[PDB]
Amino acid sequence: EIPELVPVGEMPRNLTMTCDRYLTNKVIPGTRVTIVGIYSIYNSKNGVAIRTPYIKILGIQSDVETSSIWNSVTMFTEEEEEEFLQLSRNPKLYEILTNSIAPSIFGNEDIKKAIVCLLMGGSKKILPDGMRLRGDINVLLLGDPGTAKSQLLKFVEKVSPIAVYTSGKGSSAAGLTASVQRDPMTREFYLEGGAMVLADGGVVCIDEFDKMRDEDRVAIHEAMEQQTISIAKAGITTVLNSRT
Amino acid sequence: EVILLADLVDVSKPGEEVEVTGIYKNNYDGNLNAKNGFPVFATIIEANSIKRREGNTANEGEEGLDVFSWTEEEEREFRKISRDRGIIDKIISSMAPSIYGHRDIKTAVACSLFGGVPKNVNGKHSIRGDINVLLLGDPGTAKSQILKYVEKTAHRAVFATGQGASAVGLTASVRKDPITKEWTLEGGALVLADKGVCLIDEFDKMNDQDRTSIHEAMEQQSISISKAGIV
Amino acid sequence: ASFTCDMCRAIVDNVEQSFKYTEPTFCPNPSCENRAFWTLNVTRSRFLDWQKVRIQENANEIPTGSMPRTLDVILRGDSVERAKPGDRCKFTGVEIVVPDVTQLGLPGVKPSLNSGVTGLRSLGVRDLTYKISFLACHVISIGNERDQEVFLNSLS
Amino acid sequence: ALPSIQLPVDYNNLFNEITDFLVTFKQDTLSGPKYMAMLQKVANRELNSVIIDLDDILQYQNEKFLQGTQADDLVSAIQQNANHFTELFCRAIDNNMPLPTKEIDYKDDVLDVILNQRRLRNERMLSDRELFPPNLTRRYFLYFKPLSQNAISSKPLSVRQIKGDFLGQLITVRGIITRVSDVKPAVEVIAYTCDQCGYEVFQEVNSRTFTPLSECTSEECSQNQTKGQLFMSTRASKFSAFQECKIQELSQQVPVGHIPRSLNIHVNGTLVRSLSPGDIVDVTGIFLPAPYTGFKALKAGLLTETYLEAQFVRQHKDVEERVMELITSGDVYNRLAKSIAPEIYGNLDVKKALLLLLVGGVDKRKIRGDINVCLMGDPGVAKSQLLKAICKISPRGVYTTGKLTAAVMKDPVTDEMILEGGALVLADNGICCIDEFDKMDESDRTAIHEVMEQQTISISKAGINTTLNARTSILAAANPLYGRYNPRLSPLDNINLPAALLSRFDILFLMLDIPSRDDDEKLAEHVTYVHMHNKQPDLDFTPVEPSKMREYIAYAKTKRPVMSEAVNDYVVQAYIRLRQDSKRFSFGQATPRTLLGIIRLSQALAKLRLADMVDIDDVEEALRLVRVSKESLYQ
Amino acid sequence: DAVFGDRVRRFQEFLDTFTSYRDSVRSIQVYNSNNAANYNILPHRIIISLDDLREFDRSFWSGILVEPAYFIPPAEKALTDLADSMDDVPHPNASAVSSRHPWKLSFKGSFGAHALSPRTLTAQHLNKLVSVEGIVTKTSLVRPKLIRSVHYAAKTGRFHYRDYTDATTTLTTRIPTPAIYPTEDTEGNKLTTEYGYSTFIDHQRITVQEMPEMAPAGQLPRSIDVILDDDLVDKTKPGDRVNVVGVFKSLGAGGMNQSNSNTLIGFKTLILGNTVYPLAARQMLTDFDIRNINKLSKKKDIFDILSQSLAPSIYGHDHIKKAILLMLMGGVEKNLENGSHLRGDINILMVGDPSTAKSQLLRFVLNTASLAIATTGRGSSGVGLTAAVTTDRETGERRLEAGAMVLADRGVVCIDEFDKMTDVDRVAIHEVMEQQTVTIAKAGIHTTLNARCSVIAAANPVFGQYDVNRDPHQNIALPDSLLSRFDLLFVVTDDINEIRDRSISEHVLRTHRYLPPGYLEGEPVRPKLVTIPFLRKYVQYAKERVIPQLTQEAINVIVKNYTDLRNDPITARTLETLIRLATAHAKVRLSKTVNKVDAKVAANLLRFALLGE
Ligand SMILES: Nc1ncnc2c1ncn2[C@@H]1O[C@H](COP(=O)(O)OP(=O)(O)O)[C@@H](O)[C@H]1O
Ligand SMILES: Nc1ncnc2c1ncn2[C@@H]1O[C@H](COP(=O)(O)OP(=O)(O)O)[C@@H](O)[C@H]1O
Ligand SMILES: Nc1ncnc2c1ncn2[C@@H]1O[C@H](COP(=O)(O)OP(=O)(O)O)[C@@H](O)[C@H]1O
Ligand SMILES: Nc1ncnc2c1ncn2[C@@H]1O[C@H](COP(=O)(O)OP(=O)(O)O)[C@@H](O)[C@H]1O
Ligand SMILES: [Zn+2]
Ligand SMILES: [Zn+2]
Repeated sequence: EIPELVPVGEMPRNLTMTCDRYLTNKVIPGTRVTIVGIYSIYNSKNGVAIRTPYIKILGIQSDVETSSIWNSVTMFTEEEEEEFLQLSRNPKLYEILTNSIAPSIFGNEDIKKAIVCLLMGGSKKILPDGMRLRGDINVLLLGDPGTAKSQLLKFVEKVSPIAVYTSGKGSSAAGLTASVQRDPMTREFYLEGGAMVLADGGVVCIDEFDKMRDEDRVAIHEAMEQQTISIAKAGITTVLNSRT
Repeated sequence: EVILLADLVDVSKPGEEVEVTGIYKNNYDGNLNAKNGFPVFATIIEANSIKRREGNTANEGEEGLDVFSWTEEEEREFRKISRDRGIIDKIISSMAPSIYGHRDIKTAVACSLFGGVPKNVNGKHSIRGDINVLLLGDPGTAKSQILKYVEKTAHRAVFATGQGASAVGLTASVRKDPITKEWTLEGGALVLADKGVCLIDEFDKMNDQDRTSIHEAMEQQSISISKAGIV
Repeated sequence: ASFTCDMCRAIVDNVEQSFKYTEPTFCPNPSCENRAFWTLNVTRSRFLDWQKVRIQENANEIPTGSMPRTLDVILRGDSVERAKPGDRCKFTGVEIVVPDVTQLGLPGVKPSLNSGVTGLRSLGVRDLTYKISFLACHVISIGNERDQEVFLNSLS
Repeated sequence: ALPSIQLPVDYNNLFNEITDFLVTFKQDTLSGPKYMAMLQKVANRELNSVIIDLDDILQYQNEKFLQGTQADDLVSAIQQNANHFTELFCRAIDNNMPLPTKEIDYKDDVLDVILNQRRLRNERMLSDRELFPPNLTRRYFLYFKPLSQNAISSKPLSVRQIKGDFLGQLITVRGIITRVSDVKPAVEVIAYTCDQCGYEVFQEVNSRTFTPLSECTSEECSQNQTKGQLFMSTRASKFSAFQECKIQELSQQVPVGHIPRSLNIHVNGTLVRSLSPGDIVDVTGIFLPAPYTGFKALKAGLLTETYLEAQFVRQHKDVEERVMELITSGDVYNRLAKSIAPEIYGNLDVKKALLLLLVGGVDKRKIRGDINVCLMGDPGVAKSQLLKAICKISPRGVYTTGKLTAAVMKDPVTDEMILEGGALVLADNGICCIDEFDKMDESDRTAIHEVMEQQTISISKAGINTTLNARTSILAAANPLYGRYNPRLSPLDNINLPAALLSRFDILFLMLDIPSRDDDEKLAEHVTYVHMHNKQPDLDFTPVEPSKMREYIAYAKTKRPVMSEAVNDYVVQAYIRLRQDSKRFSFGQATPRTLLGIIRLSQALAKLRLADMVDIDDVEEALRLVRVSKESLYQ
Repeated sequence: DAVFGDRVRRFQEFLDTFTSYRDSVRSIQVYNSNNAANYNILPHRIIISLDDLREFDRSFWSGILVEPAYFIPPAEKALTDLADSMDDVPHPNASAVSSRHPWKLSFKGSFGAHALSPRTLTAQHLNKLVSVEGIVTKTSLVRPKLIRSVHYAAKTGRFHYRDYTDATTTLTTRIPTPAIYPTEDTEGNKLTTEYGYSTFIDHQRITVQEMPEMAPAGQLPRSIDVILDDDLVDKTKPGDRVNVVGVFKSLGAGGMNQSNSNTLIGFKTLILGNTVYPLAARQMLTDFDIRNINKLSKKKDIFDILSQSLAPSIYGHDHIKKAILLMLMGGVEKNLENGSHLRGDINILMVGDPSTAKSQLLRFVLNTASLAIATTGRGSSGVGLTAAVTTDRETGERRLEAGAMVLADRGVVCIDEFDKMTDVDRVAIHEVMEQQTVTIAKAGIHTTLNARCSVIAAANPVFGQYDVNRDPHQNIALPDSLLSRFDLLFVVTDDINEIRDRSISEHVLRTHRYLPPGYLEGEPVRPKLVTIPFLRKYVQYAKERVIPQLTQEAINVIVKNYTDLRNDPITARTLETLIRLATAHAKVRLSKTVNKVDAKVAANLLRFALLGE
């Protein structure tokens, strides 16, 4: 459920849902979505008269999420594309994007320019010898308290289409990168993605980076630079891509 | 095991201390007779009501399910006493009546107990509304009795002290369930004070990792967790 | 235990359950021919308190290099909650033997390593195992009121 | 439902060929039919194992070809389907069973009395005024031996090369047996007795499971239709010594990037208990599938396991005249030192200590007779090569790493934990070579004291407390925490070993990687001289003889010499001299335990010279070796 | 059936039109007859091209690529009839007569939309022939499966056979047989099973996971389970970049039973694998490639050409790339008579400053090797590197799965951030570097596993930046015992310069200005130097073809250089290290002898690695 609408003193409740036919493979994990559907009941194999509820999805809508699983595909409408071309033809769109980032934060103009450069990002390049070079920039705001750095982190998490917000104290090595968990029914290990897998192709934001543990900071080096997480644990070895 | 039906669902919370007034029934199950060897019946409490056990409740004068609830005549008396000039000084002087002096302490506790207003600007900016108060003082100045009074007084109040409060005893933690071995979240001390007061005793002697793990709750009013595949 | 017939609502009461939950077989109404499907009467039936405490021998009588042998002791009636764990204590009462309840065909339980006795009709082809337990009738343990009137009443 | 096909193999003609081969064949190439003599020995209860050789069958059909007639290719029919041919050969033997020629001892056989009473039953019931299964009367266990040097059974195969097309065929595998279970009885004929009619019935077992009979199916019991209850009797039942073991693929046979597979070998009859764990063996056996029964067979469906019913098992693995030849060769100490581990150069005294580790000391009725030696040296001076080599000369020894210990592990064939022996268990009456003695666990740091002191492995796990046998001499290899050796560093501080361990322990040897130009050359052309030609180089000395040491050291263990009293007085004087030196940097002093170690070295050289007395010059050379250890403590 | 017979004669007409398949079947039969009966067995499979069948009958081609359950068994029957009519053998065996595997079909050619991936395998492609590409994972154990049982009756003296059908074995759906042997015949009285004449096929389950480079943003790679037919069993090891062509099929009740009234579970989907392609790890070598290789081997600076041919985007580290070249073509291994295992695999540890492109060289030797497995300091476990014991799904039996360090056998391991292993992983890594075999003694399992693999690793110093104070202890945070097993300890310093810094700057701006061919300008991506496939062919040719041997004119130079380097962190192992360089340079020259030019280059490279030159 939405964290803005959780009840007082409780936990967000996970609810299992189903999609059929062309509604499948439309959402990436981590998006915020509005869903219309019927609230039906199905019997589960796991007291008295307990039949677990679910929602059969009839409709998916999300402005933050685009193009389902990413295929570098142009699904923007034609008049919106012409409006976007008009914005790209604006002689002072740089100041517009600077003022769009943090309108309620005074100063920090160079930080806002670096934030806009982070949101647009560089270009990923491929060489014939397999040399992969980075197409993203990583920005660290080091400074005194009261400079509204975490508010900039929250606004970056709001503006970016794919974004996650994490802690330094609330983090872990298997939490930011992908983790190795166990399926209950099959008793087989499987890799479940972490915070840098949910932010693939987008922005990860870290708060209190000075305080995250020394074993916890250094699982991120290949995920910042090589744009991949190479995991060889529990009989599973793989190189997942994390373009964060 | 206690059954919650109709309105009683989602009233209780994990870690919340309650007084359940309910019908004590028994039913036959085969597993207890299987593993015990005697004709033994399981016991099931069907709850008729849940009362939150807020505070010490050593006073037996508050007769009701919710002590912080009110009637219409109580609201009329609130509107009567709110229009009295000098109600601020009455609240400050009445805050912790067993402690003499310390007007700055009682004023700061009144400000922290009532709190400000959290603000949302255009769906884009968030402003913290609660007030955090530190009491630095010499021993024998009744700093902890004020904390116990806020425990009695606040609608929701959580206590922690010393080395006994861990970094994940506060904030929130994650744990592996014995059923299906899945990673599930567990609410910490700050989760149980979502619209209330968290109170720390002997703040300096607590470990730095345990002292200052509460920056995101005390600044962003939020707990961001990324561990064990849980964000 | 008291049960009601589901056909003609006849009442059979004072059914005694030794070690498994049992239902009456023959309906006492001669017009009715019911054999199964009897409903329990929770209110009419009479219940007793039960407690199973697990004991082991004291460290004084443990010989060299042996794990302590264990014994289950049943407390019923007034003797429940009399013995707290970890105390040197003496139980006087009855040594009993308990059967495998799952091997007797309990309703709603699947039949469940040492070979025991068999050849019973309730067992069918299954075998029955036995465990040594105790049915204690009296317990002793060998290991406030801050008012004047109650203290002088309690005084000799 | 069950359609029928035709195959070009006649079982009646092949049975006639077998029953003519049993009475016709005789082996005169070695210098009456020999198989008839073997069946006569079966009838005289001399032997219980009948081994049919396929080379004999091939020579018999070759002799038939020499006579001009042609056989029906009997050995190919054995190799295609040996399971039916086992019972066919058993029936051919039972058709040609010779009469006994000695005392029968009729009181021991209960089945003879039972069948006598059943023949009395049959003559009485049919007076009118098969009776038994053939596996009940069989006292012989039939085995097959493959052809060799004459063809699929002749060719040895790996475990991975055994495929699904090899089921039903006599195959041969090469492998190491990992786990051998205990010898368990498996039934073949169950006898049931009727309490009412007084008759019996026999039920044959050819599966992993069987169901018992509840009511008797006798004619007399069913004519009056009394419902007599059958009672199982283990006295008249037919049994066999069954053992299941697991064979593993050899690592040379495993392809690159694969995990070796395991196969089940079931042995029955007189071939039981010959299989040993950790033994590389050749097993020729009938490759049969193992089907389930009931719900497992219904759920797994066509997907079926397999096993191997072993038929033949082959092990892969004057002396005094050679001992006298080694005596007349001269310089047995230097030859046996430089012959051991020919890839290294020099370092003669520590190499003699490595020899005397294998020699060992005498015991007393108790004081341990084991010698223990350590290499307390710099890295890169070939520690692990010496450990592996000294494992390879002396048998009953294993290379181990301290990264070690014995522990019973779970997930066995049974649900309970099996007492799987560790490195210290399998090295008993032998040598254990522990590498990285600095880098080792705290539990092992507890365990080494009980290994040296009381020579047992005391493990208490899952309510089971046991003391396994480890009568083991210890080699240790310990590099220091810093690679370089300096006089500013104390020896005990550099090695970081506890003082109680070295107090128990006898002899440390410290060799250092000191750069000397001529010494580095004499090592360098040797190290690259093993790289010039194939395998071992020329030794420019008396050459190595790797087979020769293992019997000479066994004889050295066999003598156990006893020394005289004046030599003991000289030993007392030398011990007083070393305590006076202990009054005189390495702190390590002479102890009474070092005096016992000096004694152990003394009868070790008494064992090597095959001598009855310990010589005086032998004692002073042993104390010279103690002075060499002191020089090692200095450098 | 009538339509079954019609497709049988249609495929017979197709096999009559193209006589190459008849020639291949005849070649397989005569090879089996020559290598089996007379003084390594070609199985029953043919390479069917979809393209060659497409110009014959487009209806049959669409039937194969759309509804293959009704089209592949008729082609099987037609091919079996052609193989029976072509075979003319006298006096056959009874097991040969009773047990004949039908000639299975293996498919090649273009597939169009049916050539797919395990993620995009969806429900519209069920009961269709598809080609998938991905990583082999979780190979089940090889276990036999009965498809025909032959029994003998002695009272009648007749052999009765019964055919056994499974959902995975047959493309068509038959009534399942409960796999119970017939105890007795209806007229033949008692029946005895005759193993050896019964027909068994090897059964194996693999798991094709999606290739992780083709994963989209925010999603984990998916996987499928592929059944392997008995010809294709053990063709695949885990970590193989396989291309499997097979029928994507669904089986089972799948929750449609009356017990599962409202369970929302789906059907179990598999692929019945018709054929398996390696997709060329050991590339085939045409004679033109051999002519190019032996032409360039005669050049005096072939070492330099093949060194700067490795990673032209990386500036500097020329001796490091020379060591990388000698690492890919590692030296000869010698196994002595007494059993000492002398390592011929050179291993390299590169320690130094950030952004000295050590991890980029790790990525390059990941891409350009025949078999390469990467690992990271905080993304590895010691059990996860060697082997882990787990149950198997189709067996209900415990077995090993190899970790990272064993699956890279006869290959390279690309360790990044080696300075920050957990000590548990350090124990396992040091065990492989000192032993090359791992011993697993747990879960009732006593096994040894071979790992004859090379290691290239990258590391930072214990400080943030590398010190020029030449302190031995602050080079690496790992112990010196693990430093000793590494043959070449290269150290790199990012010393701050002006001219060389401008050269590196202009080189990386030339690197960024590259545009990949055939792509539009400004769009998102979707002195002789030899090409990298030609370099891989050179490495493969040197690896399998030539085995060099060692000769005295390198040896006097080697012992002189060792005495010079040691007598004026040095180890006796360095001698073996020179051999691990020297014959490796012989593998550059392709000669079977080692000369002075190998030893001088070896001494220069080791002096660069230790002293810095
Ligand atoms: N320029 C600014 N404009 C508006 N609010 C600000 C500004 N600077 C600081 N603040 C306020 O002060 C607080 C600063 O918190 P912040 O510095 O983000 O925490 P941290 O020190 O963890 O980064 C914020 O809650 C913000 O509301
Ligand atoms: N007006 C007051 N000022 C100071 N101390 C008081 C007052 N009234 C009561 N106390 C005493 O203070 C004690 C509690 O002090 P406490 O808060 O535990 O000390 P600390 O501040 O060192 O934690 C009580 O026992 C009470 O008797
Ligand atoms: N004759 C020899 N003298 C000295 N060293 C040798 C000789 N032959 C081989 N070596 C080297 O000794 C090394 C063995 O190393 P080892 O002593 O096990 O290291 P550590 O002492 O760190 O365990 C081998 O790598 C080999 O290169
Ligand atoms: N020609 C070059 N010279 C120096 N550095 C380069 C060159 N080309 C690329 N690089 C840089 O090397 C970096 C990779 O090294 P790095 O990731 O620091 O290795 P590690 O992860 O082992 O520390 C890349 O960020 C790239 O920008
Ligand atoms: Zn009734
Ligand atoms: Zn009878």
